[PDB]
Amino acid sequence: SLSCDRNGICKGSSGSLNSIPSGLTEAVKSLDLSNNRITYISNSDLQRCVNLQALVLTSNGINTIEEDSFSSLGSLEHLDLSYNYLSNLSSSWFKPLSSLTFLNLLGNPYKTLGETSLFSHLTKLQILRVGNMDTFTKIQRKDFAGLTFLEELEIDASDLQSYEPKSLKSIQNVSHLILHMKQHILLLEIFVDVTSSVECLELRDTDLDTFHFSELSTGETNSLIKKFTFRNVKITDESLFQVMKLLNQISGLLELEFDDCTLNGVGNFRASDNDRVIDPGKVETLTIRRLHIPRFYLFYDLSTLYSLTERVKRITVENSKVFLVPCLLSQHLKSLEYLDLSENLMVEEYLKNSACEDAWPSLQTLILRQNHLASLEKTGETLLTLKNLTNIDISKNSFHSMPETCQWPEKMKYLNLSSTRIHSVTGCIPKTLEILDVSNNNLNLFSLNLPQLKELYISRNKLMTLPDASLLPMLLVLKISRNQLKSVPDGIFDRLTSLQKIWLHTNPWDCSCPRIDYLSRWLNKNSQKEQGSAKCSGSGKPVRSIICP
Amino acid sequence: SEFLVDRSKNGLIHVPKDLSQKTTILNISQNYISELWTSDILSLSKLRILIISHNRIQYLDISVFKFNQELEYLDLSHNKLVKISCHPTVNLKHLDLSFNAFDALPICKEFGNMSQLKFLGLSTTHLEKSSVLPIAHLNISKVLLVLGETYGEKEDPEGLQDFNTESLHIVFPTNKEFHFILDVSVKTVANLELSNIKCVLEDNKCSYFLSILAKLQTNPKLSNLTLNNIETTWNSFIRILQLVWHTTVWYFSISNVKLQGQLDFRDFDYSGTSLKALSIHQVVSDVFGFPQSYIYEIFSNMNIKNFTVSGTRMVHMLCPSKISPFLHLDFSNNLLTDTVFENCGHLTELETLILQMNQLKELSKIAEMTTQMKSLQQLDISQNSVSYDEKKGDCSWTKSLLSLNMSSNILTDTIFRCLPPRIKVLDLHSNKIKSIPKQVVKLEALQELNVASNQLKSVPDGIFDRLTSLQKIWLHTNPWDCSCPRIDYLSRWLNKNSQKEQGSAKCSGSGKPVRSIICP
Amino acid sequence: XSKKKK
Ligand SMILES: *C[C@@H](COC(=O)CCCCCCCCCCCCCCC)OC(=O)CCCCCCCCCCCCCCC
Ligand SMILES: *[C@@H]1O[C@H](CO)[C@@H](O[C@@H]2O[C@H](CO)[C@@H](O[C@@H]3O[C@H](CO)[C@@H](O)[C@H](O)[C@@H]3O)[C@H](O)[C@H]2NC(C)=O)[C@H](O)[C@H]1NC(C)=O
Ligand SMILES: *[C@@H]1O[C@H](CO)[C@@H](O[C@@H]2O[C@H](CO)[C@@H](O[C@H]3O[C@H](CO)[C@@H](O)[C@H](O)[C@@H]3O)[C@H](O)[C@H]2NC(C)=O)[C@H](O)[C@H]1NC(C)=O
Ligand SMILES: *[C@@H]1O[C@H](CO)[C@@H](O[C@H]2O[C@H](CO)[C@@H](O[C@H]3O[C@H](CO)[C@@H](O)[C@H](O)[C@@H]3O)[C@H](O)[C@H]2NC(C)=O)[C@H](O)[C@H]1NC(C)=O
Ligand SMILES: *C(=O)CCCCCCCCCCCCCCC
Ligand SMILES: *[C@@H]1O[C@H](CO)[C@@H](O)[C@H](O)[C@H]1NC(C)=O
Ligand SMILES: *[C@@H]1O[C@H](CO)[C@@H](O)[C@H](O)[C@H]1NC(C)=O
Ligand SMILES: *[C@@H]1O[C@H](CO)[C@@H](O)[C@H](O)[C@H]1NC(C)=O
Ligand SMILES: *[C@H]1O[C@H](CO)[C@@H](O)[C@H](O)[C@H]1NC(C)=O
Repeated sequence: SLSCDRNGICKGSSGSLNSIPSGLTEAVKSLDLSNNRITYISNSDLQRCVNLQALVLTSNGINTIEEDSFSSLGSLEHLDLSYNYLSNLSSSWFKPLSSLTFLNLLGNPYKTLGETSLFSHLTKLQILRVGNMDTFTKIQRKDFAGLTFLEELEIDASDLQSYEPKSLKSIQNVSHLILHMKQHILLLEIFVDVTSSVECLELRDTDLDTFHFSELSTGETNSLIKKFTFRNVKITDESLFQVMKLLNQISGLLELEFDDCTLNGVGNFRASDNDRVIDPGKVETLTIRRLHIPRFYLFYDLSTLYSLTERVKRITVENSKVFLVPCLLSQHLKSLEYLDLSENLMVEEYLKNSACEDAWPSLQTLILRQNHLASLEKTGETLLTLKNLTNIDISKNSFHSMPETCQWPEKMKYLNLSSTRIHSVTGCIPKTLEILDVSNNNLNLFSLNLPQLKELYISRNKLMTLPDASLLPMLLVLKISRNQLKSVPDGIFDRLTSLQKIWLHTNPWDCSCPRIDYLSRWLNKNSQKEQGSAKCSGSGKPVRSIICP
Repeated sequence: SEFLVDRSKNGLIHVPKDLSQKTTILNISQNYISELWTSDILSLSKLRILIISHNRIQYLDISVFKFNQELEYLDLSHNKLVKISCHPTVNLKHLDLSFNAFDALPICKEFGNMSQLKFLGLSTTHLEKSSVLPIAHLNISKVLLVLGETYGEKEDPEGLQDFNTESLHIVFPTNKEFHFILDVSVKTVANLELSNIKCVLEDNKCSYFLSILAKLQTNPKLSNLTLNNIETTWNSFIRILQLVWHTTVWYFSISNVKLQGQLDFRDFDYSGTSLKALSIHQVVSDVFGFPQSYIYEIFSNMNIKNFTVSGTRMVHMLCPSKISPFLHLDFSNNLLTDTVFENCGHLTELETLILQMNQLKELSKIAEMTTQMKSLQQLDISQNSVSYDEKKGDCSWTKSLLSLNMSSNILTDTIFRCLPPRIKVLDLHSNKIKSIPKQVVKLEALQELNVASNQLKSVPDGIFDRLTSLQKIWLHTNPWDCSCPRIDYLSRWLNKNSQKEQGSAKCSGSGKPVRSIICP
Repeated sequence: XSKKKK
């Protein structure tokens, strides 16, 4: 039923294995029992496999597993028992394991880990995914005892009803802690015991409306948390402030993230309470992706947050219906260096107001990829107020053309005009450019004087002729693949004296002898430089290897 | 025997000479001509239409056309005419003297003999009611009157009263606050159009303009009203709307609007209207601090059948507060998202809805918006960024939908798992469809299917056999794999059902029409 | 861009 590879890596092909084969070949190191009709697992069906370390039992329907069956594997590492029906675990299986690294028991009917200190002799694991979004409702100290160090710890406690104190204060260090929890009842008490032990905390599926913060007696012990992520969380204007008070308990916090959350409010937040006012702390990066706001069209100007804007250096607010970043707010974000407003509702008139005089004074990178911009000239003129702007990504915006001349920030170095629907390129493109991307357009030719351009991406266009190399002396990278290029001037690549990479594949290279002698010969010694492999229009035979009489 | 000579945009400084005597239409528009001599055109005995607009003629002797007895259309608009010498002319049907430099109305007593005059274009910086008397007996179809930039001093309110037209278009001065008292309510006008209107002073906001609009209530003949190039405050804009609402107009059009200020006037009275259709195009607004809902509420509760709003930055639209009479809505080219009209049960009479060129993304949500639109028959969500997540399950489309346009989006073949039952017209061109699943056969009513410009390489054998209602299909601009043991069915079907195929599906690489491939 | 009313 298997199709093992030449290294002992057996694949569970025909998914219908009623159980584990009779005494498998011991020279096996890996297996594949993903999605197979299984229900029983004993020691007399995988006995002669002490050299097996890769066990994957993903979704089989395993009801019962006879004990003493993991000793027959001895040194097992990647141990997977994902989405099965093992509703009653036992420290017996976590006894034979000597060299374990990945233990996943997510998706099983069990609702507890037993009051018999589970996970013990497997004192070598770094990743442990325990829990199920169905019935797991208890976590006692009698869990996570035989492990003090691990990289990633994921606990699917969706319906967590009770958390025994200090059931997590045991583990000393956890680089990434992922927690699934619908209600916020036991959130503060799970926090107090992990705050000094975790580096990157992640909360999922929690309804934080009505979440209230109360000064927890966790002590003046500094938090180890530097990154706090909230995923698919529900928050209101008031609770968001409460969350802020909690974040101020992590003075070392540097990065805040919100993925696919819902804000049931209009942004009428309070920046202070009656006791402690929210402190910006050391948070330097804020990442918000797909934030659902029912009344987005009614959102406030955020002036209630001006006191938390002076220090942040990187901001991402993606696909969240942003139609305006108020001028006053943009003027307060005095340290902002990187701003990504991709997939929003930005148009020229409002980008002008967002980027008013003195707005985002330190900004060097602005990303407006999938918005609603239509005029290159006006988009460029609008950014002139950002004196230190050097990187602009306005790809996936429907500019259809560009005038002969345009105004752009003085120090423009990177301009992304990919999937922009342009038919030609003109002097509008700034001369100071170092990296230009005009891929995925309708370009027929390219003849721009860009003296210091190091990278040109112009793939997926309709270029008959190669881009003028005599105007791109410093050209290091050149992606010209997928372009309808048939011939090419002789000695043209002698111009690019520093060329390092080049894409030429997917072009109708006419390999007739009285023409390709140069190109077909250039691709020889210049092998490391070529990316992929150009072919002949009349034969799949590569052009790099064909010389003429 | 229509002979045409077009020498427009040729940079001509003189009327081109030596032209065919067959010439019936001469177009020398957009040049640098400054004079028109009898000798320039006396040989063109068959000249019926002469276009010399956008030139620099300062004086024109009308006797210069005495040898062009066939002339019926003369366009001298956009020149520098300050004087016209009157002499009996031909019986023109169209005379355009608009956009010139005349001080007084250029009406010759001779024009009174132009019994077939349908269109009359004029210009003035000064207008006297009497100067129109010469053409008062003429039943003119349309009159266009451009008021010079210095129009205003010593103004006569009754200036327009003697005009006898069905349609009238007044072009007021540009770059000047509206302080005119000229009464635009003319006895015979059914279709009125007014252009350049500016009143950006909140204090005494458009009192002058609103006053002339008020006088339109007394004109029962007024059926259509068009306003162009408006620059005003949000309050005044809403007042203009309110005032027109109580007139006898059936068709109201507004285009090119610049708005500023804060909207305070929210109390709109929709009673006593005769409006059948309202369209608003190209609106730009300054940033503001009042809730956007103030704007949306006003428009969402309008008691009219036809409503169009295009070329604005509107990011949302609310559901009407009560069962709405909206029948056809065109909201193309704005910034609307998936939640437009969400949680609605009041668009039960809506038959047509256009949402082309907005910011739509999730098809499931769009289908739900549709659930309570029990009368919806046509829906256009083309030119957006719509994709469908099959993990969302079955869509909730109303069963009344008959025509669905989803072209120019990013849909895949999963789209066939989310389609209205009785669908007749389905346009899916320019998407990311890589195959046509078996689910398509369930579309028993499908008459027109357009899957051009996608990524189809082949279709399952017999795929179209159960589409008995099919009459038109687009399959072109797809990378069809014409290797024989695979393209057999399609090539045969495309050959026998030749009348149904729109355009011509062709083979990838080969370039030959699929219809012409023969397999063994 | 609603302005806080107070
Ligand atoms: C009226 C507009 C205005 O929306 C915007 O201005 C665009 C948002 C860009 C600015 C985000 C605010 C940056 C805050 C920095 C905080 C630094 C860290 C402080 C310590 C933790 O509304 C719209 O156009 C429609 C809605 C667009 C999305 C609006 C969501 C923005 C919500 C900001 C919440 C920040 C919470 C930070 C503390 C946890
Ligand atoms: C669905 O909506 C789209 C609009 O997004 C309609 O497509 C548009 O249809 C018009 C008329 O067929 C196309 O015009 C054509 O333009 C070309 C080039 O300018 C010209 O050569 C043709 O003679 C014709 O005038 C237009 O290109 C096309 N637009 C897009 C974006 O594809 C479509 O017709 C609607 N479908 C239905 C069923 O109504
Ligand atoms: C209210 O909005 C309606 C748009 O949905 C609009 O109906 C449309 O009217 C046009 C006529 O301009 C019809 O198109 C016609 O085009 C030519 C005419 O020469 C012919 O092929 C046919 O006569 C064809 O009907 C559209 O078919 C029609 N759309 C629908 C679905 O009714 C109304 O006219 C608008 N009413 C007002 C008062 O503005
Ligand atoms: C005499 O010659 C004129 C100039 O060549 C003609 O003009 C017209 O040209 C086209 C076709 O009618 C149109 O151009 C405009 O189209 C839209 C609408 O304005 C815009 O994209 C843009 O404003 C274009 O300029 C106009 O109808 C008109 N444009 C110009 C150049 O004035 C004119 O039609 C012709 N007359 C005859 C009857 O032959
Ligand atoms: C907060 O929303 C402050 C204002 C943000 C700029 C305005 C964006 C919406 C513009 C609406 C324009 C409506 C035009 C008329 C539609 C009928
Ligand atoms: C621009 O960025 C550089 C980063 O090297 C920084 O040193 C400089 O201060 C910035 N310019 C200003 C003051 O905007
Ligand atoms: C330009 O943007 C596109 C997405 O629109 C991205 O895939 C590409 O990597 C960018 N180009 C460069 C050189 O970063
Ligand atoms: C104008 O129309 C009226 C009404 O049909 C008619 O009585 C009158 O004679 C017409 N005048 C002319 C000659 O245009
Ligand atoms: C635990 O060890 C890690 C090793 O990377 C270290 O970064 C962290 O500060 C330690 N936490 C404490 C204080 O126990």
